[PDB]
Formats: sequence, structure tokens, C-alpha cells
Amino acid sequence: PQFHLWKRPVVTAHIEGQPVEVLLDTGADDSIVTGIELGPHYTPKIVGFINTKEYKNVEVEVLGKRIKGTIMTGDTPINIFGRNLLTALGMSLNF
Amino acid sequence: PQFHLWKRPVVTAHIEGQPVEVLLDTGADDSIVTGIELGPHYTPKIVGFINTKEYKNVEVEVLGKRIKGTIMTGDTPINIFGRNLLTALGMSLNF
Repeated sequence: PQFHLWKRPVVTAHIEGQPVEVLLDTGADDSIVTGIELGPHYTPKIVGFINTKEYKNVEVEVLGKRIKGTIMTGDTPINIFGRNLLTALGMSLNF
Repeated sequence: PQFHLWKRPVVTAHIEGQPVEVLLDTGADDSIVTGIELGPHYTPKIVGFINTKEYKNVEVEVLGKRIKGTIMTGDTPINIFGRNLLTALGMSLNF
């Protein structure tokens, strides 16, 4: 199916079973989310320049698909699913 | 046709005949661009909080379509075509 873009494309995803609302952002290369607790097993990352925790091989369910991917958690004003997850979800921009 | 999202979706557009490379950004509500001169007929806008010039009814050609829309010019690190132009161009997110 398709999503029209009149409204900001915010959907609900479950990351490791924890619900979160995210923005499907074609302007972002990576994904960062907050408000969930993925655990002690992460790689500290630095991306202003905030401090994030990188989790790899995480199960995410959104839009009827269940994938495994990488996600970063940290102080972000918006929860965003960037192109690294959009591609793993088989999403494209149509015109 | 469709655009896959492995690469940042940057395309070339002509705005009033002036070439510019823009990012098709689903994370942006509006569009702002720099490096082109659209003229003296604009509405000053404030959107950090930068100062922009809003032009309405501007002819833009991109992706094989020619539309008229609104665009803001001003100091932006990236030239972005937000949802206000993506919808006028008939673009959707497919999955």
C-alpha cells in the first residue's frame, strides 16, 4: 500500500515489544528513538553531538512487517526511522 | 516510477529556470532552498529562527513534472523539498 504525504508520516512501531511512534524520514540516514529501554548490550556512539547507544539485530515490527535492524537510543526531540530502516522495510518513494 | 532509498534522494530541479539540487524530505513540512534568486516579490518569513523569503505560485520542474508552488529561500545547509511540494508532485511512500 501507499502513504500519502498530506500528514506527517508518523506510525506506531514495536521495538523489542515496546511501543513507540516514529516519523518515516527520507531526510535521515539513520534511526534514533527515545523512551524505550533496549538494554546493557550496546555500542556507545556520538552523532549537535549527542551521545547515543547503538543496538544491532533488534526486532522491530511496523507496517505489518517484522524486521531485525540497527537502532540508536538517545535524546532526540523526534523519534525517527531513517533510510537504514526504510530500506530494510522495502519502502520506496513513488511518483 | 519509484526511488529506492539506499542513496539520499537528491534530484535536480529547475525553479524559475534556475538549477538546484534538492533533497526529497518526508521529514520536512515545508521547502527551503538557497543559491537561486527569485526576486523582490516575497513575504518575509521567520522559521534556529532564520529569516526567509516566501514566494508563492513559483514554477518548479523536477522529475518530469512542472508545478507551481510555494518555496522559501534563505540560509539552509541543505536544499530541501518538503511535504508541501512532495504532495503537489503526487508523491507517496510505498511499502
